[PDB]
Amino acid sequence: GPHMATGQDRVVALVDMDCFFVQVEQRQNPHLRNKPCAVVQYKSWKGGGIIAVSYEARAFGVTRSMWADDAKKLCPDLLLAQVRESRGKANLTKYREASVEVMEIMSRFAVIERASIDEAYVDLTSAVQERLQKLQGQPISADLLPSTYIEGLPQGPTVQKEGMRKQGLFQWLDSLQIDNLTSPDLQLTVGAVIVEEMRAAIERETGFQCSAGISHNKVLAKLACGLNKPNRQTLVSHGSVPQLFSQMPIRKIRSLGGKLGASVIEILGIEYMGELTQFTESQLQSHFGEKNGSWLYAMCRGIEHDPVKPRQLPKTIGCSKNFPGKTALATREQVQWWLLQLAQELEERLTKDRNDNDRVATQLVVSIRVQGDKRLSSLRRCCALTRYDAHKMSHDAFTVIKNCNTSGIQTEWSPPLTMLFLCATKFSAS
DNA sequence: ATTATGACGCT
DNA sequence: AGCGTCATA
Ligand SMILES: [Ca+2]
Ligand SMILES: [Mn+2]
Ligand SMILES: [Mn+2]
Repeated sequence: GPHMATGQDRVVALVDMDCFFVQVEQRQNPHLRNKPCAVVQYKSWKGGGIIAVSYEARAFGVTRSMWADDAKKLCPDLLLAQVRESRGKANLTKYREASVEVMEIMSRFAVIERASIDEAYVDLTSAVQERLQKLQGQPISADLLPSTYIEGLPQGPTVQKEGMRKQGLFQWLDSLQIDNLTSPDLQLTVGAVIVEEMRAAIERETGFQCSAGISHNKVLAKLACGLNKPNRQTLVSHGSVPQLFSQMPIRKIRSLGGKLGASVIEILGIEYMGELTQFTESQLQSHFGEKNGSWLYAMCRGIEHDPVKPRQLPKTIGCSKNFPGKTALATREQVQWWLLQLAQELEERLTKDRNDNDRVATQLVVSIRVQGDKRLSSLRRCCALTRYDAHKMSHDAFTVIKNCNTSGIQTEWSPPLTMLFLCATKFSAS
């Protein structure tokens, strides 16, 4: 009862850009705006691989991982933008730089955790406390929440989407106890006000639209964000969790989309997150381990303590290329030439990183895949990274992998290489 | 023949 | 350390 922790201590948001690489290309090229369009890498093989899709194109059934030739079968008027190619490979610099634009704006409001190229978590607990003091017990107007959905509302005793949104928001605001500076629901609401401001700032200063989730932890914030996309934000309260989770497939929760999630389903014979509540903590720990079990026991009740880490910059800088089917590398000079290409992009990114962010990478990680291996990586070896020089890094990379060549002939490489990967790690301040 | 990443857990 | 899992454009 009174000692039951409810995991309502924090206000956490997740902000995720809408169709991000597509918006970067649509900003650049006005002809692509408000059209079915997608972003593709490479072109020779089946028109290239789709990696981002506008909402207009999704309506035709176009998805990520689809070959553009196949996407065109669903959407004959689909417009395409190509990922840049440099040194023989896809180069994602434009999208990394656009990401920095957004992350720098978000950082003005609070400490952020960069979680991908297009999303960051925000711990708004302190910002909310500050804003609550400014508000002075004054009610929150619906006008301050013009793109916010309250999950689970409206309920109880109009037919268009925006109408429904306002109905739910009204019920929510009508219920709010604004006299209590410590009410979690009030704190979430003020959190949502700030995120409206954050999202307006991102759109004003970059042109990019985004969605967001506001809740008491990262998992719920992420889940909330996806509930009303694009260009909207969703508040998931603690109270909304039982109904929300009662029909929520387990795989939809972050970290449960893979083998662990499948094992939760199979071992326990359940389908929905809410069904987890009927197991003891020890029962869950017995099946899924101490850490996972405790996490599941709290998470199915809407509770999670994973902090928003203060980290705005990626921890590693990597360059990778696949060589599928017949393009697999079978000669030493092939292997060496491509290691050099990767190393040259890596040097360029590392040198920029050092100037921008006052740090230096100290370890070089080299990974390859061999033809036949089911695994994405076959072998991973590290060596020292002492100088930002591509010729040295590629020579060093070759040295640490050259023993994988089973071929009796030095000139030939066997089995052929279907992937190369260079990653700079272990940064130190500089 | 999705590809190019990037964080974190296990032993 | 090297490998595996899970994640996003
Ligand atoms: Ca996104
Ligand atoms: Mn994302
Ligand atoms: Mn996505």
